[PDB]
Amino acid sequence: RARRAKARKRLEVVRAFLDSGNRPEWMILEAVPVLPPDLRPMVQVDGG
Amino acid sequence: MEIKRFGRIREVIPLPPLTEIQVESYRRALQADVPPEKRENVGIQAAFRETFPIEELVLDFLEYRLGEPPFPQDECREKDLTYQAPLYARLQLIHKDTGLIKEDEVFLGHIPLMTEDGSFIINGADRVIVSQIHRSPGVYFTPDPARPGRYIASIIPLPKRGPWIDLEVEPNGVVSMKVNKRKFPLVLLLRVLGYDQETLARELGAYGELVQGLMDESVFAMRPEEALIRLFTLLRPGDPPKRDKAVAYVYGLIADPRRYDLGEAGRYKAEEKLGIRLSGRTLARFEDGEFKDEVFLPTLRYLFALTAGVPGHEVDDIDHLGNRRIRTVGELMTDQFRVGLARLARGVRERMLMGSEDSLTPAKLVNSRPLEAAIREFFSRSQLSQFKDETNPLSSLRHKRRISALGPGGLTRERAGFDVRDVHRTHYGRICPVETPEGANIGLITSLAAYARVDELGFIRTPYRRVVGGVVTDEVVYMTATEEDRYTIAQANTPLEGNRIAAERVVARRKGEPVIVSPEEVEFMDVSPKQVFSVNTNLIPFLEHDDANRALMGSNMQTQAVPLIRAQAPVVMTGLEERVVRDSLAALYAEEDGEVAKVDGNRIVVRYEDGRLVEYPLRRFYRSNQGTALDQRPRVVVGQRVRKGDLLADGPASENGFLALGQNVLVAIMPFDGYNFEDAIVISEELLKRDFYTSIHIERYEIEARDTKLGPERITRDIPHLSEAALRDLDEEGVVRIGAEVKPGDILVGRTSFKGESEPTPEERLLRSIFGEKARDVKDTSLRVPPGEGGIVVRTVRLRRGDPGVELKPGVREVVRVYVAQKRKLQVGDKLANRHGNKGVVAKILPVEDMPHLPDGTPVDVILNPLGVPSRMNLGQILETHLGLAGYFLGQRYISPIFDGAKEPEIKELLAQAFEVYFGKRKGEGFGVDKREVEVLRRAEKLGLVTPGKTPEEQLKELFLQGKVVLYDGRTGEPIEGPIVVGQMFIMKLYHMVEDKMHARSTGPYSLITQQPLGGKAQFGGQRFGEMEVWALEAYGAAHTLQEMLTLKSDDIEGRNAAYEAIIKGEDVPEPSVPESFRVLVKELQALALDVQTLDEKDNPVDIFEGLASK
RNA sequence: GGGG
DNA sequence: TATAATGGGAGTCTGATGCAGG
DNA sequence: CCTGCATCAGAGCCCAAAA
Ligand SMILES: Nc1nc2c(ncn2[C@@H]2O[C@H](COP(=O)(O)OP(=O)(O)OP(=O)(O)O)[C@@H](O)[C@H]2O)c(=O)[nH]1
Repeated sequence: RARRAKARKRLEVVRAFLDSGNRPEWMILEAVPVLPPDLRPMVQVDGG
Repeated sequence: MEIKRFGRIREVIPLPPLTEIQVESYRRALQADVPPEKRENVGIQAAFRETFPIEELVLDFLEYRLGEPPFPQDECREKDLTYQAPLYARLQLIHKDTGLIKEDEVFLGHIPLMTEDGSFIINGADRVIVSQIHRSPGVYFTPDPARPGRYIASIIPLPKRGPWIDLEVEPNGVVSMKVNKRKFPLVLLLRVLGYDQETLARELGAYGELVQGLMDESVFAMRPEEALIRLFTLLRPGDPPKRDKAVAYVYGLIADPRRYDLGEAGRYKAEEKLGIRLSGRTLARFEDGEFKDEVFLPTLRYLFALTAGVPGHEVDDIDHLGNRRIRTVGELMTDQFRVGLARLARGVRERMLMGSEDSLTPAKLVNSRPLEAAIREFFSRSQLSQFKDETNPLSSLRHKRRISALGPGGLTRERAGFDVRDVHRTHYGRICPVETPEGANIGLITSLAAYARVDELGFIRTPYRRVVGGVVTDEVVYMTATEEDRYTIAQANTPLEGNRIAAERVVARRKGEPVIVSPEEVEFMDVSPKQVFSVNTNLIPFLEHDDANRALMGSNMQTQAVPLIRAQAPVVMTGLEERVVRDSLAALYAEEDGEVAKVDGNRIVVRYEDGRLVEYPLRRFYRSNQGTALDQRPRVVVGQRVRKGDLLADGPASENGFLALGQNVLVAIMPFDGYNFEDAIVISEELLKRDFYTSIHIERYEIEARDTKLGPERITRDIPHLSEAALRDLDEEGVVRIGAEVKPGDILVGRTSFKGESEPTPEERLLRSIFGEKARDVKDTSLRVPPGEGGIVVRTVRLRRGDPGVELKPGVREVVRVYVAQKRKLQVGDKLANRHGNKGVVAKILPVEDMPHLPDGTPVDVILNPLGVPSRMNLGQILETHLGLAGYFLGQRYISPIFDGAKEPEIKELLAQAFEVYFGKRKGEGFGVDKREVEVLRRAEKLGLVTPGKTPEEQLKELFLQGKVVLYDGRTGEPIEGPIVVGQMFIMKLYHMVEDKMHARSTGPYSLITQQPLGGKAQFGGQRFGEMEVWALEAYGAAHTLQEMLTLKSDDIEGRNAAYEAIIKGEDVPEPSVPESFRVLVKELQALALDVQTLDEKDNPVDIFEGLASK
């Protein structure tokens, strides 16, 4: 029973990537994205 | 009028000074009025003595002194300054290498001072430090929930002064010790103390299987030094077990009277519980090179003896108020002081290494920045340092006596469960069972009982009278909870003849459990019923008749009473309302005997026996934190002879020295045409006419003119493109004139700011060219009036840079403050309440001709629906009305003390005497019984109210003794078909007033990232339409209404701009577009390296950014 | 801490 | 830019699930 | 195989919210 159980959990991740078209190495970042500035603002408040 | 007092209880002692919990705590910490050599080691003194001497070189502490405040209290409040004293410390530098000694007095910054009434001034605002309840340090033994026959001993020190310890006994049979959540066998630690198998066997052994289970041979196979190294490898993996390093870690954790502090209460509780005596506040010592045990073996000894069932060993209840102590102002501040001192020491030790080991004095060696920040951090930002509640004098008095279980070193909201919130039996006489917040905080925040005082160790004590034989002495003993449980305590109302207990059977308590006992068995007796309840609860007359859930609301709401210009004391008092005004410090009294020389609106000058002509200035119309007017009025006349302690001026919400939270009105209890529905209240227009329930309120407006990179903001009367109609009430400089009526939109202070690179768009350029007016360099930034606010300008303060005494925060040229006042008449939507918890909003104001009235023509003031009484079970208001009826006609006020009060028969005697004036006047004035009074009497005998077969006077008096009268409807003239309860009730106007709460928005300010409307009235915010509101719209299936809420009325930018344009053009609003907060969501998932793609039915990508984000 |  | 200096300081309670262990 | 056992992610709404 345990052998079949673990091969399933593993097989679900494998099948996930297979159907989707995602490469597993994409879970590793080379370029890190930077969110646009107006969404992390630097603003002058009332007091300057 | 006459004041008739009921009750047989003679209170042997008065209430203690009510703010003493604040004043005495801080005075003890600072000891400023004590000469340095005579200071005891406590508070500030103890902190210095603990941190010094500082080793390498040695810096040693001599003494400290506190200066006088640079500015007085009034001045500090004005200038947004902290009221504080300069602190200096004398230090002597010693060189451990040389012999050199340089001594100097270094400046450590300022410390805030407490005022006379127990509050603080921090940056101009008055503040209160709330006491914190917590678990007392000591040694406790609780049952282990898992194994029903085993126990855990926990050694808990003062907060942040050491680790929590658990001594669980594991299934394998060996006694385990838990430190920083890590476990090991306790035997190992015992060997480090120098213990041998013999000591543990001979001391304990008596418990056959338990003492042998602690014994482990491998641990004994090593002298005390090897066992210390072995344990260290368990606690700090990867750190090399150097012998000096291991000693340092274990010493600092266990034996160091600097890193480990049991309480002073911890020492007493430990010494008393384990029957040992502690040499200090640490669990062990470093003596003659090795470690010597103090606590650990006695704690292990008590645990084994308890598991075996040895007499004299019990588990401890951790919510008992003997094992729970209060941390007062001095202690809280001193903890933060101790942290700040230790940080400064880091700077000292690090500076004793760098820059030359010689040319350093104490003045250069000390940087006070860490100390100043810690104290400033505590007062300006701790969650026990609160904005003072000074709505009325009782508000602040109650605030100072509150006890919080929350804050830094106590429960969290998410971290708190039932045992702590319960009312413990030991709360009797110490913590009020009534006054607590309703809602999430129930039981965590409480109020000090009236007769309770906190002792030197921090346990709350309550007074009891000694009873010897059957005779009650006058000697009063203040007891802790632990000591109270030893004796048998009789109730305060037990009958007395003289000083003798007069009952054969008395009502008493043994350990909180109620018991009937003979006078031979009586050891102590309650001082008073007053000692069981808080100050607010003690202000509720006939409290013995009110359900507790409602009594709570009565207490809490007196805090919210707004000071009224006509304020009066209640006609039925409890006798405490005199003391509260006096301890609050709101009013004003004469220092010595004397004669009043002068009486003014602004001042009172008194000539005493001493000959000195003391002048008392009066505080007139000062604005409290909540904007109610604190103002003092003169009560004496020129030449009046005064004795010591006689009243000179009345404070706010006080009348001739009695607390006045409201007005006394004539009330009828009866439904009125659905204007009474579900607690709403109907009031007579006569109340506004005579200015009852009118209160003065002041709101503060402020504006700064500052330097910018584009040029100076200037406060000027010259404002671009505004007519002279708009500027009329402004003085020469651009400030509104004192004594002007300002309404919403009006300019208070004119100001111009230099225009940004938005330097007018070409669209504006051509328009400006047409009119031949140059586009001005500056734009109109004037301070105006918010929607719904306004009043009369009563004061202006202007503060510039380059004026004596003032320097603003960097960049700020000038600050202008305008104080605007308003007189508030009672109106529909303002909220009223009495002291028993009946509370409601004014729904109708009838003209006097519609109000129900007495036969003699007098209209009633308030109509309360009777449907509020029966489910609420607050009957004190009913008895309050009846005694109030008698007092209306006899011209008297009463003192009916709690639980020793006016009882029903005594009130009946008083009610009969009133009827003579209500009726006998009429019989003599030449009027007989009315036709309509007979019709009601007919209906009354069918009800069993009056006895059939008596004259109308006999029957009307029968109704009047039941507190009911005949009432005529002013609309019809016909009687109410039944007799109605009518009398005088004390009702307060609370702080929740519609003028403050009404708000609406068409469009307005938006948030930076989300582009959704802001929150709150002050920002002109939109209402939050939340998750549950969306569900409401969804269940109705109103999709287009819902979609509007999600797009055009919030963050859909193209849509909301377009929708507004449509309404002003008369077109219908357009179908909405993509909401901007979804685009934010998409981009935030991209920042997480996730590709979010909107697709059409053909599975092709759809671009919701309309080309803007793609190259 | 405060309102429902 | 040049005596020599060589390993740190510090803080509740619930239910569900995926894990090394008699 | 099964069971202790930890690590994690949950813990009502709206308004004042006095910085
Ligand atoms: N969810 C929630 N509701 C609250 C809160 N505070 C007050 N309420 C409201 O307070 C109301 C309590 O109303 P009650 O006067 O006790 O209603 P009742 O059952 O008729 O009780 P009686 O009037 O004494 O007969 C509820 O309807 C709640 O919606 C709160 O913090 N959370």
